[PDB]
Amino acid sequence: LEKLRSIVSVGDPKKKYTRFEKIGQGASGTVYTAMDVATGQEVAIKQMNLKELIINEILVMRENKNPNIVNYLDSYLVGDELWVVMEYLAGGSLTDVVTETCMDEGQIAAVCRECLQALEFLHSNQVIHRDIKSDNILLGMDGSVKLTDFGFCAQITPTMVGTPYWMAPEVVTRKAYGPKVDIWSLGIMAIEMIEGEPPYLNENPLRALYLIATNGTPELQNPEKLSAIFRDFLNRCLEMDVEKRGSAKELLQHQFLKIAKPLSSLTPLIAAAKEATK
Ligand SMILES: CCN1c2ccc(F)cc2N=C(N2CCN(C)CC2)c2cc(Cl)ccc21
Repeated sequence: LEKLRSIVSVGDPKKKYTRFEKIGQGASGTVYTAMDVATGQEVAIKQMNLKELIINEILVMRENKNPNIVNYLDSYLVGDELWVVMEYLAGGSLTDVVTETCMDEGQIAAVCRECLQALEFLHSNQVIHRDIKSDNILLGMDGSVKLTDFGFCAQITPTMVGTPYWMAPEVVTRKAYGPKVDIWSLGIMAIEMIEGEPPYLNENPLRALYLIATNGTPELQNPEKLSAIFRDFLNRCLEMDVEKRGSAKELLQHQFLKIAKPLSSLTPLIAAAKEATK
């Protein structure tokens, strides 16, 4: 308990941050967006009701930073609650983009490369995300990409966790968590970028679990519309055999990512997808 108090930041976050807006809530905690009073920068704040495992989870994010994730900024202990302050991007989510606009292969390759760089970083720190999906991809107006975990699924490698439509078959059937489940989920997110939705989204989420466990590798609606290079990338993300499925490091070398357009190419999609607060 004393070590946890020594690692956390000094101060009252109720005074250091303002304009709190709840953006998510679950069994594990609550997510807010807030304004850093001193810097004028918009941040994201997780509030979790609480110990040596918490110490390790805090230390790994305080000591390790990467441009493609929302980075740890501070943490506070308020009674029995731990508050973790992190970066935030206000342009929108990849969900907004795929539901409202149509991305071309160059824009998909740009997003895939940024997400894989975030995954390579997390996996190199023995962290598995377990909840990769467009909802967890935040976008800046300039097209910058940051991965979030607003469903509280990520953890340092030590129950069924994740969002059913994006879950790997080995997670559904035997909870075999490992870095490759994030690669599968990235392949499902690439299908969102092509088709607007993950496979089976018209079904209820529990029925989706049975379809994933039985079908395995999902099929595309119109595969002939895609380049052979993009089809190969998707095959490597969605391999049934975990050993054959690409790692984030291996997929960063894929020819598909070599057609990536600059991130600035995303700005018109982000602007069109954005629904202004009335
Ligand atoms: C807020 C930062 N953060 C994170 C961002 C973004 C993301 F999607 C997952 C993250 N989770 C990280 N870990 C550790 C913390 N515990 C609670 C969850 C798993 C993490 C790891 C590392 Cl090496 C660096 C940053 C991380």
